[PDB]
Amino acid sequence: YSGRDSLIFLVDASKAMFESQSEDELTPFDMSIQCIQSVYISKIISSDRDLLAVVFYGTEKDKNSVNFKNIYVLQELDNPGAKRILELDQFKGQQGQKRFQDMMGHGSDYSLSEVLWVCANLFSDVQFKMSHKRIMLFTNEDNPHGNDSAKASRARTKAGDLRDTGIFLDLMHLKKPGGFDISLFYRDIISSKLEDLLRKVRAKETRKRALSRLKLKLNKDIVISVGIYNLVQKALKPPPIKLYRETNEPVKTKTRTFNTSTGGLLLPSDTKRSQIYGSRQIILEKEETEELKRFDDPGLMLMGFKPLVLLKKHHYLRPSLFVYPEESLVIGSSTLFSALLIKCLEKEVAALCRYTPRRNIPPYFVALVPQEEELDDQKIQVTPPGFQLVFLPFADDKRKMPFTEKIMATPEQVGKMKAIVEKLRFTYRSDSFENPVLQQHFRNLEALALDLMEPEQAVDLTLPKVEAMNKRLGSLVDEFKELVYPPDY
Amino acid sequence: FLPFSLGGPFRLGGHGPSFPLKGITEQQKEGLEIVKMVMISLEGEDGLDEIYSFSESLRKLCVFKKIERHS
DNA sequence: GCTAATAAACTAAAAACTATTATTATGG
DNA sequence: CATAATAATAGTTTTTAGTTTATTGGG
Repeated sequence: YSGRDSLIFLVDASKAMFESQSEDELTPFDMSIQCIQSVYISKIISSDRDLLAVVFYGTEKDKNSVNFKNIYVLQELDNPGAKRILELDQFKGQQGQKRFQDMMGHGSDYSLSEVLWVCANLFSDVQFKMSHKRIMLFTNEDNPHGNDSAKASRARTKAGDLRDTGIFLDLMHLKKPGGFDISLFYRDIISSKLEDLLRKVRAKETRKRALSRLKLKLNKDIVISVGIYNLVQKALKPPPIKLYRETNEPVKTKTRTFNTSTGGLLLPSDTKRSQIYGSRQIILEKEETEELKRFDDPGLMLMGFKPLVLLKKHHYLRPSLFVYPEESLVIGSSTLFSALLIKCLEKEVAALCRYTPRRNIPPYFVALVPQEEELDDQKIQVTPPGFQLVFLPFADDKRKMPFTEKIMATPEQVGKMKAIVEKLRFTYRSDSFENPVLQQHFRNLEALALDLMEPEQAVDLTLPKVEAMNKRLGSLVDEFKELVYPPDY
Repeated sequence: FLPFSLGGPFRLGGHGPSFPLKGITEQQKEGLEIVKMVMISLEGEDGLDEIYSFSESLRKLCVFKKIERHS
C-alpha cells in the first residue's frame, strides 16, 4: 500500500518549551528542537515519502496562512528536506531559542481549537495517497484544562472529529515522565521514546507496494496465484546524479552506438550480435539473443518434492526470496496452502521447481522452504506463511577446492574450545549489523548537507574488539592453544 | 573404447544406458578379451575420467564439464 | 627473470506502483 | 450516422535483474 505518512510537529510557544515544569533542565525548547531535527534527519536518510509540518500552538504574533490568532505556521506539510533543516537550525540551540524570542517571542498566547482548525486545514491540503497522519506534540503543560471550558470542549470535539477523520495525535512526556502522571487530564482525548527520536535511526527502506506476483503452474493443469518478494536487500550506492560542477546542472550524457569510421549513428538493426570463437565469428541478433534467453512463461512448474534433509550448507546460493499464497485468479490457493502448512510436519519434503522469473528469460531450479504462519505472541508474522526460495545450484555454481583432507585433533582441544566458545558466547542479535561504510556514508551525507564541522564515524556493533572478549573469556584460549609455535606467528 | 558401449528418478530422457558387447562378432570378442586382459593392466585415463561409450556421449554437456577455475 | 582471472564496481536495467482515453457497445 | 458509450493500454518508480570497473598473475 502506497501512502504518505503525514506528520505534524506541535511544539508550544509560551512556556511548555521554556518552563522546567517539575524538572531541572533548560527550556525544553532546545531539547524539543534537537529531537525533531533528529527525526527529520532520520526520515531524510530513511523515508522521503512522508510529509512533515511544524506548528507552534501559542503565538504572540501570528505567522500563519490561516491568519488565526495564536497560530505560528513555520513549515507546511512536505517531505523532509534541507530547507526545513536550515529552517529549524534557525531555532536550534539556545541561539535558536533567542531567535524565537526575537521574531515572535515566547510566553505566547495560545488558541487550541484554532490550532486544531489549522492543522485540519494542513491535513486537507494534501493531494496524494496518504498512509498515516499523526500530530506529534510535546508540552510541559500536561493538563492546561485550566483554560476556558468552552475552548476545552471545542478542542475535545475537534479531537473526536479528527480521530473520527482518522487524524492521529501524540503527546509524550515532557513534564512528569512515567507513572501516567503526564497529561493529568489531557489523557481524555489522547490514548519514553525521546531517546529513539533523538537517536534518529535511519537508512531504512522497505517495501511499500506489492510487486512480482506469479502463479504455481505446478502441472500442465493447475496454477496457483502467488507473489514473490524480498526482505534481504543489497544496499546500493545512492545515485551519482551528474551535476555541472559549477552550476550543479544535470548531464545529458548522450551515449549511443556509432561508427568509428564513417561518422554515422548505428542502430541495433543494422548491427548484429556476434561471438568471436575459434575460426567462426558466431553471429546473433537482439531478438536472437532474447530467444536464446526466451525459454518459457513465468511461473512455478513443479518438478518434484524433496525432503528438508538434503539441504546442506554447500547447498546454498544467492539469498532466498519468498512466495506468499495469492488468490486473484486461483481459488483455493490460500486454502490448499493452509492444508500444506498444517501437514507440513509431513511436508518437510518441500516443492521442487525450475522457476521462470519472467518471459524472455530462462527458468532456474529454486527450492522452496515451507514458511509457516509463524505469528509471534506479540502478533508479529515473522516468516509469513509461504515458501522461501532457496535457489538450486547447477554445475555452473561450483569453484572447486583442493583435497588436502585434514584429520581431527585430540578431543581435549574440542572440549576446551567448546568451553571457550560457549563461555565467549556473543549475545545473539539479528538486528545488530550496520555497515561502517554505509553508516559513515550516511553521516557524510547529512553532515555535508549542512556546514557540519565533521561527519561522525559510526562505531558499529560489526566492529570486532581485542579485550571485550579477552575479558569475557581471557587469554585462556591461547594458553589452551598449547601447540608449539601457535598460528600467532 | 568399443564402437558400442564398453564393459521419481525417471524424470525424462537421460543418457544412453549401454550397448551390446557380448553377442557381438567373435573376432570382436577375441579382440575385446585381449584388450581387457590389457585393461586390467591398462584401462587408461581416457576411460578413467569417462569411459567412452556410444550410449553416454549423446544427451548433455557432460563432456563440456561445466566448471570454472579455482579461486 | 612476465604479465591476471578478477570481483571494490560495474553504470544498469523491463519491474505496474498507476490508470485517461478510447472504448465503439448506446441516449443525440 | 446516430452522440456524455466507460474498458484496457499505458503513463508510474519500481529493485532488480548484467553491466568492466578493477589485481594477483607463466616468464
